[PDB]
Amino acid sequence: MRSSLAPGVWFFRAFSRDSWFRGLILLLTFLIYACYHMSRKPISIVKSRLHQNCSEQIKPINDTHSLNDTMWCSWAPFDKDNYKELLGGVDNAFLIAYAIGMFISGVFGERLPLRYYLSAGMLLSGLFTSLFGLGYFWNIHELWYFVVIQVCNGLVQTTGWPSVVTCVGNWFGKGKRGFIMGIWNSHTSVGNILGSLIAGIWVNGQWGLSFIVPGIITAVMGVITFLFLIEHPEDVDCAPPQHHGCEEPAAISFFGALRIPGVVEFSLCLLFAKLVSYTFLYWLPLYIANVAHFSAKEAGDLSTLFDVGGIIGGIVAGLVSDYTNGRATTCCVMLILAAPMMFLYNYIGQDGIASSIVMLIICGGLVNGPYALITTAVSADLGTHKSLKGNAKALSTVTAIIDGTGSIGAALGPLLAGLISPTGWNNVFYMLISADVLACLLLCRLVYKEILAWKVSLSRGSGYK
Amino acid sequence: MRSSLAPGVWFFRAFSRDSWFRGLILLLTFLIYACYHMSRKPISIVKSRLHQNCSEQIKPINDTHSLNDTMWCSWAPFDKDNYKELLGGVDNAFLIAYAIGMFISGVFGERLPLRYYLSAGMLLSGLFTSLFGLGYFWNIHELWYFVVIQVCNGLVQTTGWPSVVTCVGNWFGKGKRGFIMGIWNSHTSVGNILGSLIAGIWVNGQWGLSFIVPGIITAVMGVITFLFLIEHPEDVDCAPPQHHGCEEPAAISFFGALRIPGVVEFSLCLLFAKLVSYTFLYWLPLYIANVAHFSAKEAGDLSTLFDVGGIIGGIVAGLVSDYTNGRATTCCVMLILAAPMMFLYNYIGQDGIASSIVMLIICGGLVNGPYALITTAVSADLGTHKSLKGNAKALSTVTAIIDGTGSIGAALGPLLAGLISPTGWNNVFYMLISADVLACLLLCRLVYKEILAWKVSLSRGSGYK
Repeated sequence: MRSSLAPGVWFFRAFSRDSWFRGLILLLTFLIYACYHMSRKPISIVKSRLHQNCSEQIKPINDTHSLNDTMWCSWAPFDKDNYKELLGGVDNAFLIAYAIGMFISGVFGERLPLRYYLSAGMLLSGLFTSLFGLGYFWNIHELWYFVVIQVCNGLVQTTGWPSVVTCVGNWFGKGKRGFIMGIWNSHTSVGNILGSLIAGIWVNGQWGLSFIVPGIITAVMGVITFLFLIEHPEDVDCAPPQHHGCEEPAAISFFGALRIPGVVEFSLCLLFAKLVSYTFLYWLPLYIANVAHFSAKEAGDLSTLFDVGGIIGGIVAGLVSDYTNGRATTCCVMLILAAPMMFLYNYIGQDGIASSIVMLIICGGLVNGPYALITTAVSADLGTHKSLKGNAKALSTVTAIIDGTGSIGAALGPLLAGLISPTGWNNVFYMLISADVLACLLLCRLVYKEILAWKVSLSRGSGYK
Repeated sequence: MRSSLAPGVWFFRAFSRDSWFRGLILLLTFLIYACYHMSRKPISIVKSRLHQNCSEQIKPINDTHSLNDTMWCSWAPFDKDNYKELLGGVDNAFLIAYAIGMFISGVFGERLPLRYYLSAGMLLSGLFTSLFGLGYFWNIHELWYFVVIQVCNGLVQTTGWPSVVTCVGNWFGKGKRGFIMGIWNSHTSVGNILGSLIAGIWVNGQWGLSFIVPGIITAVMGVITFLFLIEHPEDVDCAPPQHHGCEEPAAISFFGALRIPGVVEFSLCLLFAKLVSYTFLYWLPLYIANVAHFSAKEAGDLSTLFDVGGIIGGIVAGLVSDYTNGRATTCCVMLILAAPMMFLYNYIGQDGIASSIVMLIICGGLVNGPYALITTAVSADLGTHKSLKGNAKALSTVTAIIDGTGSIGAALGPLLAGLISPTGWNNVFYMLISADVLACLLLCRLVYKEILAWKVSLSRGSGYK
């Protein structure tokens, strides 16, 4: 008898129509690239079952031949003395192929529709992931099966990142990108944790089923993204974005994307800033079990907080980057301050667990912050750059160049972390601080431009345009 | 480069605006009354723990006094020889109060807003449910606590059914109500199964936590329904329903709702048709463990299929009722055919399990079908009846009369099933077939009207209006 509209459908009423289509994509691409990080994780959990030292795990009585020195419990290509080498090659053939084949998935992204391209990539990314664990049921014992599958999976997994940031760059304007994409980047941690939680169920058991369920969830999301993806904001005919400046512009040439004046320096900064976050997280279990002496459990517990620091730092850097209008001055002051604070972690970290939480969150903040900021905000900034003057379309080629040079660092991670490791386990810690000066020195020209632009903005005294 | 709108957002585009608001309510009220059936179930599972015969469950050594004849394991008001009586009174004080207090919740429903009334009912329905299990932690041992809480819970649980069918009767027109509400009525089985699955976790353990979690889920849904409920289709200003015939009409008087020419006969049919579905499902474990000799497990397994038969029969009756335009001729031919088929279950049911599945699904179809059809479709039909001529509003008073007389049958169920039970366990089976002739004879006038109306519709030979 008294209508008085309900507070929920009065709150949901206030949002405009083309402010719902922005909320859909920013959710949908949150689930698409959280399923790419789910299918990469099951080879770093089942690393510890394909060798399986038989000190524990007592023997069911079937064979008593030659005492079975780590060949009873093990999988047959990975059973002898060379298992760190043979399991190194399998994990290395993915990292080489994903970094070489990323540059091609940029120039295929702008020449194909992003719903027929991002949804064939997910089906093949589920298939080649699931064949790895399907090799358990077929009882396959050969190196060149598990190598070739990881090669094809590394070539297929690269259709994901040039398409997702293109979809979330066609919608959102220049207004807030450090805050919204900083909030948004928690999918690369949600995916790692939900991969570590799913693939670890069927390990210590039927390990070939650790690969099939994350391969099937990706192929189901690859058909949900075929049905509900709108790549341009003019397809539903609501509103073009806040990008200032019938037919569609022709895509850029690959040599033209290196001409945009900030790509090949942010690129070489990201190559050297991914290597820091690799070799610190490599050096850390060498520091726990040799100096600190905490446990064997805490080494996998502190690596989670080193990532939680990253999703705090990615939004703090984004807020400062938006409200101050400098994107390479934030990435320099966030990388300068990590070297004295990692020396401080080296000097304080011998103490209890109360000092190993207030340091690792800050370390993940200062190290995984510029990675997120460079890989999304300045990557969707330089794609829609003003020098293209509207008569070009280069948004998937720049975000392929920057991330495919950032993946050369992850590919050169374990090739150098295994080289100087026999000469002393405290010798990678100099590679850390060398790369944290290289990554800072590759931004000095950008920082000089950002400071020089403030003199013609602040000395004018609230001037004209 | 080729837009070609996605099949999902092209399918979701075709549905009109006021065909989404119909889909919301028909979902939202599906979850509101599935949470009323979740909080009724935990006293029929923890019936078997408050006595707990100590033949099994061996003794932890604390006391060796007087051999502890069913007082060691038990809860202290329900430990002596009279436990079927003391646990009968607790389960009977709910059934008396829910059936006496239903008639008042009709005349409070039309005089109050259905969002400030259906959302205080759910908060108090969570509170008085949760106090029952909170009496375990407070260590309460008195009969007149567990009795008075069930009295107040029976008076509070009755705000749910006159409001839900009023909300789904204000939106949907006369076009399809047997099919849509027949699909919709599966909440009274989903709620029973999800109550039986939640409350059975913490039984054989801390039983006072079997009542708190279904009490909290109801109080959370009672604040979701405060935020998202639209009770009139003119509140969002889309479209009034297909109900033929500023201010709102005044509600009807309680003596006026008995003047509508079909209420007090469908009412007395439902009183006698709920008692059949009670005493058959009471007689069935007396038939398993005395004649058929299947197991002690199957007696709780066949009672689920007797309900699955109901949600098949409720949509079959609804389709025949819509496409033939007779609502009391379906309810008579569905109640006539159950008596020879229950004699057939008595004569065939001695055989294996292959004959106890094709009979119990049909029995639940022929018995729980007219219950669903009468309790929703003819109950939302006679509320919007043509004799009110628009200048009245009687939709929650009729659906309170019909269901509050159908609950007198559930209240008189265990008062008569315990009376003639010591005179022979095959004596309730005559009460079955007596009530299945009473429930059929209380519809003969309606069936005569439905047949008589076909002569002035079919002999006209495609006549005028």
